[PDB]
Amino acid sequence: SGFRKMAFPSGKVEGCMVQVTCGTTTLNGLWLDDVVYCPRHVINYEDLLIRKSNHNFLVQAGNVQLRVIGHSMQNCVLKLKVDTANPKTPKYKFVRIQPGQTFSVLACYNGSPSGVYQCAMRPNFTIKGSFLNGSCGSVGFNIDYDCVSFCYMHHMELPTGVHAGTDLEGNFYGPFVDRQTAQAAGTDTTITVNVLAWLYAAVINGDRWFLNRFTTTLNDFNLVAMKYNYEPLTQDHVDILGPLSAQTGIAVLDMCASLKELLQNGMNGRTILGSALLEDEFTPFDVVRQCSGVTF
Amino acid sequence: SGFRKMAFPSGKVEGCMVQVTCGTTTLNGLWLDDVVYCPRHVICTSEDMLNPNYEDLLIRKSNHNFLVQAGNVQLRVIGHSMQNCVLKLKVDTANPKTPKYKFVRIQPGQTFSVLACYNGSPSGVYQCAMRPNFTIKGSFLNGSCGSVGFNIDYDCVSFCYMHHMELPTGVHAGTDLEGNFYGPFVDRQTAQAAGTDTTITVNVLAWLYAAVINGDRWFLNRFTTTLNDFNLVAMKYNYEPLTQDHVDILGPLSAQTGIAVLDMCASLKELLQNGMNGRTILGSALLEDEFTPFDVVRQCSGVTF
Ligand SMILES: O=C(CN1C[C@@H](C(=O)Nc2cncc3ccccc23)c2cc(Cl)ccc2C1=O)NC1COC1
Ligand SMILES: [Cl-]
Repeated sequence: SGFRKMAFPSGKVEGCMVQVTCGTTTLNGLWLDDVVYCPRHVINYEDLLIRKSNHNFLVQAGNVQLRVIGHSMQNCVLKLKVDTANPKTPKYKFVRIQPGQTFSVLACYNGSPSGVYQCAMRPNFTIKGSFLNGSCGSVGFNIDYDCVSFCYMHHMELPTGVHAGTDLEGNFYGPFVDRQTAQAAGTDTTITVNVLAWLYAAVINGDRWFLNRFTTTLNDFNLVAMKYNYEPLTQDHVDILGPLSAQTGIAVLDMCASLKELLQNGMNGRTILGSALLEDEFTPFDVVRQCSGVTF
Repeated sequence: SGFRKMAFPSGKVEGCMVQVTCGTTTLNGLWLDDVVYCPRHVICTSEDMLNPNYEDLLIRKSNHNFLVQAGNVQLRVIGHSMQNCVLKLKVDTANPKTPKYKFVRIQPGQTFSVLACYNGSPSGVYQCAMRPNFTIKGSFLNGSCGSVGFNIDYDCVSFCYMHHMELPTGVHAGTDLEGNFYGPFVDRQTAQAAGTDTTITVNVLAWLYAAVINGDRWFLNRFTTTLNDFNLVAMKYNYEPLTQDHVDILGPLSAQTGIAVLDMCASLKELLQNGMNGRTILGSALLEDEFTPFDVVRQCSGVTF
């Protein structure tokens, strides 16, 4: 029993965090094999980069200074070739995630990890993280068996307190650029397939007060979802919720009628899994994984 | 900016998790130096759980009855002893991944990270608090026994909890790393229930200061309160009494924001009376009590927005 916002164990990522210094700027780097990946803003980026030499970049791994032997740029990420391969390099992949998918963040400062938390890529491509000055280069990831899938690298904070960054190939998530200019997050929406997954998790943990005898059509549900700034529910989302529907005996459109009733009426002083708001940062897979016992 | 329920990086603890098997039972163990610590109920059958005599069960065991697995390697047990509700298995190999550590017993209201494990393999990390009724609201399934709670301050891991059981309401009970339970619980399948739980007042106040630091002040008012009047009101909403120690502990946050503890206590009184009115505080519609005054100072900026 119990339902917490759970992050993946961060050990395999902690062994890759390094500190990168260029002039007066200091941020975090990801050391994988003989390459250190970090935001290019540590330094017209090609014009600034051509003026730099290898020794201008100071890389620190714990108490050891790594020697930079090369440097190149890939989109908004800087790749620093170092003399030493990381002996702690885990099995890994670089993957780009979609809005609604969740991941763990290892927040770092000066190449030292300070905390781990779980979050989701919002529909407006921002993340509601917890970052202070010096956190740039902190990374987001998932684990499949023994393989670490790196999906995010932190680059900046927007005026509303939300965060923007790139995949590990340097492509930003969202219409953002790496520079101090007028940038705002677009109007955000609720991740509908995730709220439904969390309502199934509540039923599994014995919370059924919100269930009703009714069903809805997919079109009627989406007409109500569009009114409450909820992301449209697709047939793919319904198919993905299939195993949870079979486990609890509540058809996806049956659960949509419960959510429609919660959107028009609220909770009435009641809570679901200890929350007074409808929670959208748990995917259908996170619910199955936490209510099964999958290890790494 | 931002405020999340953050756990400590779990790497130093992952390198200590092992699987302990005794007969048909399998649970998690903590391998530190040449000792593996695990719940003593690993020597029980489900039948023995009603009225177990642990000393009588333990004397019938020899070293080779305990199977310890660290990854793909089998550790050899060379000794065993009991300390309260924890079993200590002496192994022939010291853990090369042993971090700098201490065993600390925490008080209710204190927070810690939990590394949930099954078969000696870590599956997730989350942050939680020791409730006033000595239980934890964790997320644990069958096989999670022996999972541990900890804090990492500087580079030293402070082990404070080891998971032992789930109560009928779905909450969890366990011990410190010396085997002393938190709460009036026993490692018996006896009809025991968690006492009525209460809200950790000093933590809610800390979180209201964190909201002011991140630029939110809609809940403040022009009133103050006496400590006694605050406690007379808060106890009616099942809030833990606020002591002078709690007020002293909130001193640095009061100096940083310019809001006296008894003025913050007056906004809390009003929040309990009126509710939120469709508003949120740090993205929450409920008053959050699982962040200590120390956690707020650690996570939030030193400069108030
Ligand atoms: O009934 C039982 C079975 N069970 C075994 C074990 C125990 O509580 N294990 C577990 C730990 N953490 C989470 C769990 C989630 C689901 C199932 C077992 C869990 C135990 C240990 C001790 Cl020290 C005392 C009593 C018991 C005991 O009763 N417990 C719960 C109440 O609903 C299932
Ligand atoms: Cl304490």
